[PDB]
Amino acid sequence: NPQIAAHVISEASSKTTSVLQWAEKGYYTMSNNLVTLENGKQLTVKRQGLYYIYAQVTFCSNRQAPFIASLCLKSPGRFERILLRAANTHSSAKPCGQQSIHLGGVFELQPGASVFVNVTDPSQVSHGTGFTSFGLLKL
Amino acid sequence: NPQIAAHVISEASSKTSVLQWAEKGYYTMSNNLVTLENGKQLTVKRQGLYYIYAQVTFCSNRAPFIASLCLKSPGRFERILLRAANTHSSAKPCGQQSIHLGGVFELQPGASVFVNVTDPSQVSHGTGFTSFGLLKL
Amino acid sequence: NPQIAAHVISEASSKTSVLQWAEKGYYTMSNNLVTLENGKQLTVKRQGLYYIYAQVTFCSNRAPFIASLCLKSPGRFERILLRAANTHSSAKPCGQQSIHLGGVFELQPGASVFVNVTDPSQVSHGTGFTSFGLLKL
Amino acid sequence: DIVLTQSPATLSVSPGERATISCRASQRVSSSTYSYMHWYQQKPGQPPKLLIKYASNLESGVPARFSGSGSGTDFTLTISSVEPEDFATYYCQHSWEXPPTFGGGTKLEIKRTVAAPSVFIFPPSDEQLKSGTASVVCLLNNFYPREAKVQWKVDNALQSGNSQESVTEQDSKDSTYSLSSTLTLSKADYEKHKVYACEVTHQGLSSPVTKSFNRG
Amino acid sequence: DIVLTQSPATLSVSPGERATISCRASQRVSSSTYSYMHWYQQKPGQPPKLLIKYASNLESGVPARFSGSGSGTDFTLTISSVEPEDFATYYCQHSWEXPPTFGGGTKLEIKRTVAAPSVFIFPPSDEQLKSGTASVVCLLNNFYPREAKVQWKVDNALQSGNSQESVTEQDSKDSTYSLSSTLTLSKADYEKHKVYACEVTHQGLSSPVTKSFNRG
Amino acid sequence: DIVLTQSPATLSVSPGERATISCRASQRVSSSTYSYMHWYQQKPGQPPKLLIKYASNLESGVPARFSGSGSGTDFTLTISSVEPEDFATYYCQHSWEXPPTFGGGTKLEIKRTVAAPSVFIFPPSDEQLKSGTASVVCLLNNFYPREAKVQWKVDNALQSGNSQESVTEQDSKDSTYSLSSTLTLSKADYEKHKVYACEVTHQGLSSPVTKSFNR
Amino acid sequence: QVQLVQSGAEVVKPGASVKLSCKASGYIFTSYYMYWVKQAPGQGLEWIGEINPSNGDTNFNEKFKSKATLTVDKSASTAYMELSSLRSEDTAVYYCTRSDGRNDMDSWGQGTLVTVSSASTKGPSVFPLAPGGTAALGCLVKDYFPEPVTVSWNSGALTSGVHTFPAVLQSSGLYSLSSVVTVPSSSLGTQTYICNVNHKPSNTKVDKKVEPK
Amino acid sequence: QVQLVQSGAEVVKPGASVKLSCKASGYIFTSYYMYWVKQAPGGLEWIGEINPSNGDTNFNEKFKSKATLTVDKSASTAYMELSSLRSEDTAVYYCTRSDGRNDMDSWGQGTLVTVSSASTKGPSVFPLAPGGTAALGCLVKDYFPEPVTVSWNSGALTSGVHTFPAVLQSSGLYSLSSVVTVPSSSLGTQTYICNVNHKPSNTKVDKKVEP
Amino acid sequence: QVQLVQSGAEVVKPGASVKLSCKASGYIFTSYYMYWVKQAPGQGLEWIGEINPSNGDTNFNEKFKSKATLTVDKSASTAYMELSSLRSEDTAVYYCTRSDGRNDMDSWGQGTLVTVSSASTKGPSVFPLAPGGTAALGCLVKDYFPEPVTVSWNSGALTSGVHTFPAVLQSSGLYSLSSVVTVPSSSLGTQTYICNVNHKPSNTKVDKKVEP
Ligand SMILES: *[C@@H]1O[C@H](CO)[C@@H](O)[C@H](O)[C@H]1NC(C)=O
Ligand SMILES: *[C@@H]1O[C@H](CO)[C@@H](O)[C@H](O)[C@H]1NC(C)=O
Ligand SMILES: *[C@@H]1O[C@H](CO)[C@@H](O)[C@H](O)[C@H]1NC(C)=O
Repeated sequence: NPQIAAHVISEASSKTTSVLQWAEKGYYTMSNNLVTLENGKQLTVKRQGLYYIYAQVTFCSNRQAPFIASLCLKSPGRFERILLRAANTHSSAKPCGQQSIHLGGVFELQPGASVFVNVTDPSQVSHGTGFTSFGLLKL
Repeated sequence: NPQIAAHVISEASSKTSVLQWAEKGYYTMSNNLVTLENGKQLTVKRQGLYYIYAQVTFCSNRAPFIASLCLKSPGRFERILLRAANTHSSAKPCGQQSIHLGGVFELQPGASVFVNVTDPSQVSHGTGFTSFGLLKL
Repeated sequence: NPQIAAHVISEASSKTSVLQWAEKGYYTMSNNLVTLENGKQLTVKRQGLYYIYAQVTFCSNRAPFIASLCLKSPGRFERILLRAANTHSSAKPCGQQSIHLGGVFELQPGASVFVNVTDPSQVSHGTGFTSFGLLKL
Repeated sequence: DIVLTQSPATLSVSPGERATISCRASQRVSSSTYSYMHWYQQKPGQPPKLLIKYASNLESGVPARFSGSGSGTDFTLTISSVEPEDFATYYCQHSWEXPPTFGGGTKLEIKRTVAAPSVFIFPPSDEQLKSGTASVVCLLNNFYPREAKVQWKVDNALQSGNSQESVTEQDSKDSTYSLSSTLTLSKADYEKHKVYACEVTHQGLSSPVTKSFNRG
Repeated sequence: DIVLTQSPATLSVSPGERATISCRASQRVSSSTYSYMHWYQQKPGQPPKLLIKYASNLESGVPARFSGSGSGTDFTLTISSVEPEDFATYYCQHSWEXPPTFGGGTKLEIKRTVAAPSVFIFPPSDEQLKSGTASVVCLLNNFYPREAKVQWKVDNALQSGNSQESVTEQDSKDSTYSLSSTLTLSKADYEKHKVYACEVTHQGLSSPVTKSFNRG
Repeated sequence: DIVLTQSPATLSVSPGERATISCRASQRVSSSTYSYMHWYQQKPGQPPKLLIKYASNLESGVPARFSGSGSGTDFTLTISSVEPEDFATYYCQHSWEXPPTFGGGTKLEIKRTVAAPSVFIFPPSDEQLKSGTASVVCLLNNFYPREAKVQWKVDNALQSGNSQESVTEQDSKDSTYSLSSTLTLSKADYEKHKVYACEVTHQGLSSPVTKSFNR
Repeated sequence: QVQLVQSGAEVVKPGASVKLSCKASGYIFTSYYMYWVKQAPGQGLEWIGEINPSNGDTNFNEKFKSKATLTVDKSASTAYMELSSLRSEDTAVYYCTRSDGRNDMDSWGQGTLVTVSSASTKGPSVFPLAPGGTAALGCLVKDYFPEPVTVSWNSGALTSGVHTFPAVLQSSGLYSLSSVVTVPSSSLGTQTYICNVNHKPSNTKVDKKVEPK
Repeated sequence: QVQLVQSGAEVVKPGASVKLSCKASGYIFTSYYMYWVKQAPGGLEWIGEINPSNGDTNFNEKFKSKATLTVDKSASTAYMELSSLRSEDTAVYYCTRSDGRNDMDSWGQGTLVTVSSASTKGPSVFPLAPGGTAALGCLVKDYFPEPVTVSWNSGALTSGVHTFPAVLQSSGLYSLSSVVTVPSSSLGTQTYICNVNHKPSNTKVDKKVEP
Repeated sequence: QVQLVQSGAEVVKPGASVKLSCKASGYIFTSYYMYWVKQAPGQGLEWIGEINPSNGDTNFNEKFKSKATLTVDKSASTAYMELSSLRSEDTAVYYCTRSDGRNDMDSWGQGTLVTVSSASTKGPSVFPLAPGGTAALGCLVKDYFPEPVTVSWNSGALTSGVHTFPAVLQSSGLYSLSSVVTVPSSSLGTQTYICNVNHKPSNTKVDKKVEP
């Protein structure tokens, strides 16, 4: 059996949406077509089983409602659901202050399930090298 | 050999620095070779290498909030494996911040891991905010 | 095939932005297929997929504090794989904050990973606060 | 969200009878150690009261005649021997995930023998006609069980939906129900017709009873 | 950093001819869905203008004669039929990683037939000699292609390091270039020699042409 | 916490003799590259001084006659040839985990031949006794080695809890010890008894010596 | 004894807001999550959200996230829920309830009724429902707002055989109810029957004699 | 539509700083990253980027000590400050909007920054004195900064004129020639004068060029 | 050279606090962790805790977490240790010591003695210890506070065979020691023996003739 893993890099978007966008570029991972990055916004797995799923988000803001990042799951035939969430209060630094969140855990996925990351303010996400990323590996 | 993994969901308690957990919602408990015991610890039957993690969101106002992943092995005193420590927010009524801890450790048969915090009443228990798990490599 | 994993403990130093580590306390070093070299980097013998992580707790008083997981591969210039930031606390004498980084990467034989920070003198070294590790998938 | 469906909608029992009600969840709400299902009693005008927690644990102070059982998708509450204070509505609720949700309830009702309604019809008062409206009232008195059908007929034309019904709670002395149905017409519509009839169907009656008057 | 190497450095074409230019990256810039390579046009005095994004997508408003293709390390831009406004320099640019980098450019030049230069030499004015420096100017006029070698000789000694060249852009009417080479000496060094020669080598000339004068 | 046990408790050597002392840890304190065990010297009244770091590295400025070895649970410090300045107490210390802990120490003492004590007994002075206190002092003078049993008898009855001992450091000229045992009592306690005896047992003596007085 | 005491009933217009209180006693207020739960007319129970009184952290049902603001005053051991942008569909009894472990709901407030309606206060018209061996008669108590109305018969001297029905909300936005009594037919020319109808909100008191024909 | 308007040219001494501006209109300024790009008289180089929404920046390692990037959101303007200027900073500098931090889809007109020890100075003008065709010209020497303009017979004569790009001499001063080819026949019948203008020093020389 | 200089001795009552200082020179104060270490009378060494002078971050031995507060003043190159709720068991020498990499302890302060005691400053009572071929004699120097006492014999003319014992802390909370000398028995009628006792803390100087 092949190893199944993905690591994708953050991508900015002028688009109007809380869903973060990603790209297969730089020092990324995509071991085979058994995980795919779909529509720049979700990692989709072909095979059922246990996966370790993670995301890290750096954002730069000034401010208060927290900045919240959510790892979400869409399974075939099911409504979307939140798997993990992390918060950080906004910095007072000018012009903005950077803060980071890391999320990760083990979850059972169904064939064709997709995971994605949502945030309170996508325009505040830091996209400099290494700051923001999303991945998974099959156990 | 079976896959051995657990992922448990935070649970509030009126009781202790030790956080409580529950097998509910979108949890993982692959088999009886790992168990959630007394709502407070993950206990593994098999020796070996495990990736062990915890995620804690707390909501406080104003000394830091500290979360510790701890180990109790048979015949040994408990010990700290990992800790993360964040200053309190001044947001009102409280400000949310999150801690993530994780690393690879060798466990003995019957060892248990648990998570302690400086103030368990400040922990955020909304969906997905606080969780604890492990996987055997 | 043997399991391949390492977990090392932060070490203070007089010296550089590169953090130092040690194999002491409750560490992991499964075999010589991963080694801690010069107290500063984890070097792997075998190509393949690894999950690599670091967590850094720092204590500062108020430019952010930035931690970077870096890769030096044979015949290549060093590069950044992951970075995390946190603004400086305003607590006195200092306020603790933690950052956690981790992800899955392809490594080449003899590649080394290390962690750099904007001010290593502000890193917290108390038990469990700061650590670095990896595991081969 | 999770859906909880309770059965039966109404359970009729006497004091000294065993009562068992059930609660079916749209997904499993049990894991290794616990079931995240709880049960409550509620009377009209009062808050719910917790009876059983985590499927089978009697809440502190709750009498020993209450018990619960079940796992996965299916749970039951049993009252080993009903007492008069137990007639109430009972609710299950899970705590598996956000939001907690409740079932639609089971009414524990006082069982008695079938009784046919006494049926009465009331024309609108002259006071009320003067003011431009006619309320015609049909009264079904002291019947059991609760299920009854009232149809209004105006010169043999079946009416809808220009009527409203109201039902009392079980009477404290004879355990029966009473029901009013009120047909509302304008003065102009009312004066266009002669025969006003209320037709009542109920298992107590050998056939439907129709009570009526002629305007005049 | 990624290095982009474009070929050729200069491509000579006419209107109505197809032009294809290439761009080779020092590493792959393509993955499963996208190639992170873009193309630009720039004319002197103006900013670059985006033509093609992600290897093959025509930017909004860019004419249909532009197309792009390639993957991995190798990309091409094609103009299906050149038009007079297309003569310009073209750049490729990746967005694989930080920093984005550009190729060195390909100049799309107007093809015409070989034309020999007319060569002219100018002694320094007495007026400039009066100020203490001597500039001697060799002019190569209206030639094609651009490649031309100008060698200065002073009493038959080849000069080195003491001249500068400047070249015009292709003439709007005849598509030719002109070139100046200026030899600079002090009054003293200049007045110590007799014969000053400009030797010109160009493929238009059947052998090198030398223009010269004697100081006086 | 890690417990470090040093052996021996006291090591007796001459200048010009090799000394080796050992330190056993309750768990291993070595890994792939380093051993987290360090050694110090301390003299009375002065801070400890670092000698050897990470089991075997001579600290800068420390003389070459010092060396250390070992791994896992067991470490040794060796002085190749002792010099007079080396007489002191030595400690091992680990840095494996928090808290660092130290061994209980090894005293390097100056070896010399056995010498029996001269034993003397002093009644309480009259000056003291009329102020309501009676110290009786027994002196063991210039003996070696340091181990000595001093027993007090009042009318043939063994005393207990009412004496303290003090010992000198090795004498600079002859390397012996001396010891005082001081038995304290009230004026009244003292006047209720006649024979006060100090019995001394030491390997230098062929049998125990008793020095006593009356009244 | 653990006890939760809620604030009194509200009658408000659409677009209004209300702020409900829930005073806790008999336990450490900060040690338990407080839930708020809605129960509509003839209705089932719906969880609105929760507050941690220790820090003010909240979580909501998606259905109510726009409608409800939850706060506490630790010093007063009181939890508050503000409901905003009220519409008739928000008419319900609202409960606070203590949660043990955010699982079961082990102590409940008595409930606060919130009625939202564009109708204005209005006293009822009282119309007679005029009369085999048993006769029925009654009073039709029509077109009032808000609830409640009370009805007695012969100033409380007549209780046997009385049924006073739950009010029905008419599509006018006004309420109506009937009260009836059965009596021996043979009593219709000795006994007088008078319904005593009271609507406190409008200061309306009616004593209506109900007569044959 | 989408437009980026940059500030005017700078001519400064070594060790100075300049602060360049880039005014944006015709789109939501906060929704797109702004890049800055250098093009030296001799190749395109990316300097860095700013997120206008929050002022977050990332830099090319080559420019990190040199460039400071800010925005004023209220004014839809991005700024770049260049410090410790040296002659090697002489370049055209562009702002350009980026779509998704990938391609650069609209560009400012560019701002020329020239850094030099040299001081303003008008040119000396010297004749380049004259087959059937003859060449003559004007050598426009030792001026700073650029530009000069040359015309011939106050713009009566354009045909056959070639005015070459200036070269920077090792002195720090510019030089160029302007030449024209005419019939040898005409060298008696018509007079030839070059009109040199150098606005920075307000110098204007009219030079008759003859045998 | 690298130097740590600690503050003077403190003598204090149960319940008081003291704040000890440690001034660092000859190296970059902020580049090295400072440790504090306790050594109780007769005892070995116990690590109290650590501070990072660059930011004031601290970590403690659990045994001293409620006893010790560690601070620094960077501009003064000084580290400070505050001890509170002092009890007699806190009597010890307290050292600051620089740590290389939080491993070894490479440079040490001279130590600060902290004595915690009910007792008040007090000069000694001095009593004679009076009379084979060799006789022993001495002075019992009793019930003084704090340490130390100095003892010479015949104004330092008599040094041979002198033994001055280390003090014993008595159950009273005061110190006692004897100073003893051996001399020829035949000298006892002719030589005079005078102990010269000096207690610098109380300015007490007693000379006592010891006679048979
Ligand atoms: C994530 O954000 C999108 C809006 O861009 C929304 O449709 C979706 O519900 C969110 N998903 C979750 C689980 O919050
Ligand atoms: C965690 O907290 C519990 C008490 O709440 C305590 O007994 C235990 O020592 C703690 N464990 C560790 C390793 O800190
Ligand atoms: C990490 O820091 C060292 C110097 O301390 C530096 O040479 C190196 O470039 C840094 N590496 C990265 C990838 O930032």
